[PDB]
Amino acid sequence: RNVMSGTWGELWLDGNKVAEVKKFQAKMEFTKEDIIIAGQMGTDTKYMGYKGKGSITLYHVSSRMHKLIGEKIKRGSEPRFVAISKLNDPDSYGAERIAVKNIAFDDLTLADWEVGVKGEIEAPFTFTEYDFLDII
Amino acid sequence: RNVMSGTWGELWLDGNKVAEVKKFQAKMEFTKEDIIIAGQMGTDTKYMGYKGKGSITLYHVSSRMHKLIGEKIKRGSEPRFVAISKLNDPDSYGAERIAVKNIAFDDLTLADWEVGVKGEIEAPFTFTEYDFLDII
Amino acid sequence: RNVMSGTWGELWLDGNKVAEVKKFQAKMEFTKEDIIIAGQMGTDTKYMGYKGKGSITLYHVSSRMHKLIGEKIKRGSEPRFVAISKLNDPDSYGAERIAVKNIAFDDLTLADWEVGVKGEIEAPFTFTEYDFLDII
Amino acid sequence: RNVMSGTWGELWLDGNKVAEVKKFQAKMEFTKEDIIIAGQMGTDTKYMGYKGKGSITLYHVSSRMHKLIGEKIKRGSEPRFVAISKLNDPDSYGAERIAVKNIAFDDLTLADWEVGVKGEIEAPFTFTEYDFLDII
Amino acid sequence: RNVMSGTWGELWLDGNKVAEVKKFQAKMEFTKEDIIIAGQMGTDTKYMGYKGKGSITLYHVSSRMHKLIGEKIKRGSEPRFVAISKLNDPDSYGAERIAVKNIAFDDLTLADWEVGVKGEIEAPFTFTEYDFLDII
Amino acid sequence: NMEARNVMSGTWGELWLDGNKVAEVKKFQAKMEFTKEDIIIAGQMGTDTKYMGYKGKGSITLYHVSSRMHKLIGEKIKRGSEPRFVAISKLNDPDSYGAERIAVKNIAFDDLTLADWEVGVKGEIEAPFTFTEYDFLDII
Amino acid sequence: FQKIKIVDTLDIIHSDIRKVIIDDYIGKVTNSYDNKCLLIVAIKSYLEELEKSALIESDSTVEIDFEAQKSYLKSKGVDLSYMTLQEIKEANTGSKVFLKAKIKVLDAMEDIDLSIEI
Amino acid sequence: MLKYKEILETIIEILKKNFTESIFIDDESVQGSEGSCFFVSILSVICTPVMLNTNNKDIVISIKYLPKPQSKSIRMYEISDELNKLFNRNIKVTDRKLNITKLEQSIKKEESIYVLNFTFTLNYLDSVYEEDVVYENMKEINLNLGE
Amino acid sequence: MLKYKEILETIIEILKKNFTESIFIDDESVQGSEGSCFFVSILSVICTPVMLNTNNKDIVISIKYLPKPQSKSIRMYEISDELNKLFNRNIKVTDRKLNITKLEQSIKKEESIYVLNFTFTLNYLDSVYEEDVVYENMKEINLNLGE
Amino acid sequence: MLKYKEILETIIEILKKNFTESIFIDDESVQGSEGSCFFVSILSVICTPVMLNTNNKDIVISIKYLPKPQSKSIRMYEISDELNKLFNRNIKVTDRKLNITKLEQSIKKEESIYVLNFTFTLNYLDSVYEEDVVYENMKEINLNLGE
Repeated sequence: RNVMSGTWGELWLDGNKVAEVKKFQAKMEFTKEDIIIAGQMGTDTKYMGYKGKGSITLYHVSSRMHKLIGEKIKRGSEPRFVAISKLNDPDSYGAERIAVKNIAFDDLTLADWEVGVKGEIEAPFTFTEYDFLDII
Repeated sequence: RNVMSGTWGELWLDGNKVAEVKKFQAKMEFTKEDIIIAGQMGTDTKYMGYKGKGSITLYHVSSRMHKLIGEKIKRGSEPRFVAISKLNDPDSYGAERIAVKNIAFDDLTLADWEVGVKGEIEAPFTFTEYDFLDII
Repeated sequence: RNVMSGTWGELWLDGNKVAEVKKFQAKMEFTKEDIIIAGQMGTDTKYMGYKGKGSITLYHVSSRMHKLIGEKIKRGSEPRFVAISKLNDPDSYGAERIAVKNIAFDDLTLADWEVGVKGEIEAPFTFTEYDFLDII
Repeated sequence: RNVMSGTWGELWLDGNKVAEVKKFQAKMEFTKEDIIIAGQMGTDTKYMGYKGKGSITLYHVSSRMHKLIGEKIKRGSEPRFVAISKLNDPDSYGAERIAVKNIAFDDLTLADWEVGVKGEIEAPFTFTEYDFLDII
Repeated sequence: RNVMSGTWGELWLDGNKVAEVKKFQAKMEFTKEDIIIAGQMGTDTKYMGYKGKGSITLYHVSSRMHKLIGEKIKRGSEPRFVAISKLNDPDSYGAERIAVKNIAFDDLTLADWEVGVKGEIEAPFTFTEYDFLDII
Repeated sequence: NMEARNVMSGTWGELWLDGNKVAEVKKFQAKMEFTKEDIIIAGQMGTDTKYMGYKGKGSITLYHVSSRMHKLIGEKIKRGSEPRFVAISKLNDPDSYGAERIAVKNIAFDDLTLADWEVGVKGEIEAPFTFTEYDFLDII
Repeated sequence: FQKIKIVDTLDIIHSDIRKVIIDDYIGKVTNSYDNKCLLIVAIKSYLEELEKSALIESDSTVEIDFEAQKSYLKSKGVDLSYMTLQEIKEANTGSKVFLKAKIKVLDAMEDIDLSIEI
Repeated sequence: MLKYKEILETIIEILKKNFTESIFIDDESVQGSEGSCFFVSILSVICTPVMLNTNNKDIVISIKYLPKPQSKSIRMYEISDELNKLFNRNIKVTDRKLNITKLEQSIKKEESIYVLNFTFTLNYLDSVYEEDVVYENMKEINLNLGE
Repeated sequence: MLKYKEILETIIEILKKNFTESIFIDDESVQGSEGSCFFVSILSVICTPVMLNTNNKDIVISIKYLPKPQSKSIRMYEISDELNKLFNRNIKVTDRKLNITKLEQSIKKEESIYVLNFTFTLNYLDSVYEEDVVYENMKEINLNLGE
Repeated sequence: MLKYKEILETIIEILKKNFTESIFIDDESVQGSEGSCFFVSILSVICTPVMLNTNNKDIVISIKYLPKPQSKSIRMYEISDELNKLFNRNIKVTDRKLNITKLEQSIKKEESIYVLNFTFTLNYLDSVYEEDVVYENMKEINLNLGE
């Protein structure tokens, strides 16, 4: 009878579980064009499509993203990935699984460190497809 | 003899009561064109129409928005909804009911969680029509 | 079994170790063009290239950057440099070495001081190439 | 063996020492044009020139800037100045002297006062040339 | 031997002393065009003119600005004013008087009040000429 | 089968001019324009066309690094003798299906640029041309 | 290796790298892993310059010679068991540095076959 | 690495040169004093890493003047002026000059008697201890270029 | 999961090696001491979840030196230098090195006597206990594709 | 609506299972104890409305271990490890699991004796009591459309 807490979040990336994950987010943003109809004061819209956006935040524990994309990006070939997120709070009502597909990342962080600060990596991406598993 | 408190707010979406609702807002923004009249120093305006805007904030308790729009959006067909808001503070003067119609949402959130944070969903939308019930 | 701490960070610039370094960062930002495919609601992208960006922050201890670039910049000849960064936390899993090549700096700070403040220098740059040494 | 502290900063403007100076800054910002080379994924740049920028902050003790530029500016003739900055911290490694030449100021403050506030003047400028004296 | 304090500030507007004045400011902003000279790396500028800007802040004690401009502005005739500012701190070195001429105000505040707040008026303006009296 | 990654990027283009590789190509262009004549046929509302021939037109844009075109054509143009050249263009994107390589023949240039510079502007050269023949090598 | 041209190019590349090796690092730089990484980076940049000018084929690699290093460690009495690859790579090797590089060269046109059908 | 004992002894030496009253370090000695003693101590030290091998240090130093005989407050107001003269921008400790960032002063009553509390802060950078191994120079470099 | 007892015993061992004065853990023992004892305790622990199965921990450790005999403050100023040498960047506890984030020090009077309080903070990540069931490998996968 | 008594009794049962020392609830009982007792109490509750019919609750729970016999501090350091094992992510109270948000611990002296204070916070949502009237279903709907 609680709201789902993000402490109970799990992520699978490229078929591999990501033990160190801080937050996950994925959103679909619709494209709308304004249409004015004769005799009608309120302005309406027409739905044209969507764009998928998201990002992953993880602690700096290994060279995961380097091994994923660094060598392939230089040669001019871009890879795509699949991600599965799960949110299963024991106090909540149920579990929620979603697959995010055709993922292309936006950048690659080679090095980022500061004295007295523990390292983190945030990686935006774009996607195209998704699937529903175990929706509540 | 008090100002209305938002603690006494209720929402109906698509004919179904939304038990978990944090805040509701709906606004009409007029379109005005500047007109300068000869011999007059002050600049006047002409009313052209309006655009309806609003948003809903709710706690992450179920997959309400997924079931509402996710499968239909992929196939290229966009649905419209009706919402009814009621604000009835026992200490206030009376109740206020408003119906908001022809609602089209702006996005869809698939997953958004963070460690140590209880999840929330905010969903902007646009509308065209409205009706007054039990205005004070 | 810890996240890597930036306190254990080392930098080599132009073949010389930089004893006074506060933070180091280097990032590759991809160029993406939107492509809409007929019959597909989700908008896709095409990978076209990348741009390298980074910066160095160091305490004001010597005239390192002046000696590096000041005289050559005036005459119209621009130099390029190579940097090697190492992050080796004793509690972490391993070391990480990266070489950043074809570095061109963005500016030069001649003087910047304030009463009661210890001096610092931050120097953005752009790069083109990189190499992986001892990735985890 | 300390970082240089701005408390030990001195300024000479137009051949006259400025006893009341709060902070001094001068920077050179390079002009870069993007060039894409066939067969190369990373985008390169070409160096085109630079622009000199800086500012002075001083306490309101006399009408220094008024006497410097006010009467000449009205008649349509613009003057240029030379500045010399010195940073010599006793605990640091050595002294640093830089001459900034062909200075043209950006504005002139006639009056700026507020009740309960001690007055300060900040004066941006642009320059073209510089010289190194006693670099470390 | 102190910096001048704005507590000792006096203003004359339209020949009338303004007993209630909170702060005064007037600035001249030069117009500069960039010129690139062949064979020279540093970019130079050419001085073309200036624009005068300032503002007055005063407590709401009377209808000074209304009587100054309200009736004349409606009919299409704009007035100009002269202001004299004086800063004479007993502990400072001397007094400073400046006359600001050809003042044209930017707006007019009819009413602005809030519950529990004491009223203030801030009035930006533009000017063209000035004169130096008793510069230090 | 169709994917966004299959669109060819122009960064993967290569050019040979007169048997010599030019590393400094910004864009390459070649196109054939058909000559058509309107023919009105009795009893028919929609007018038809007759194909009669074609024009080949193109252009090369390159960063200004050497005096390639001067050495190619400058001295011969003054004497009254016009030279002809052959160009080969290759487009090979690793994410596409395959390569596209075309040879353009009997190329005559339209003009010659001796000097064009501006303060604070990097140098570039644009060279339009015409042509008559072509061949296909490795089409997709 | 039977062709003169390929061996000549290999020898020229080796002798041109050797001057950069000797004039800087021989007898002047301490035999530490950081300095080894610096030397590797310099050699890799030099090889990339040759790759640009089409003297050699692209995608050449420079790295620490693992087999020679392991053989030297055995010859010195060190035990190579229960040792990670990374541990072996950055082990102390006295005054000896072992490096391996991999490049590709192409031959010239010598034999041409032309079939013509009438 | 600068020693705190050296800083304290340098400040005690300055006080001994410029004053005739006694200077004490322990609380026991000041209670045995018949009149107008001094008390010197280091109040707080804060150490923060700014680089891999260096630390940033802030030290607060307290100087107390306690007038035992009656009617000695005007002396408390002269001593503050003398102390203000003594410590200005930096002090020199073991061929090093340490910057003084701020000065704070208060006159309050401790138990039944008013006392003077003169404090100032020092800021400097110091290097941490570390052990580094020794390597011999590169004598032989064997590179083999395959294919 | 690292044990606090192990950390405390490691620090006590370091102190025992580098000093000749006695080290105590309870308040009762220090009052029975005739002179110049040590007191060691863990001041505070703060635990926060950063991932699903790991925690972030900040530990504050306090070391006190109490001079019982009169006129022992200069020893208080030497001991601080020795302690500053001992703890620099990290300490090793059960084949693990724990980073030291900051160091704080103060000299104040407790009851009638001044004492030295040397404190520093440790930061590290630790994993929480959990029980996981066991599954056997997939032997048979039956998929039927209709229509 | 969850009861505080149930939470307290569940925690007491956990302590009773995993420890041999006695657990007390009132201050009177701990003073009569001959040695090494436990004290458990709920420190604070904060309740805030988040929806029309639900509340957000933060509860702070304090567990104290008081060693009466002399020389029992090393036991104080072992007990902290055991308690750290016991409470990890959530506890189950009346077929409900309540999340644990943070853990705080301190070792200070109360009066003349040092004690251990182990605290942690619980966060959950609970529903408020309300009375709703009953309506019968719609049987007849009469609509007349004029003009």
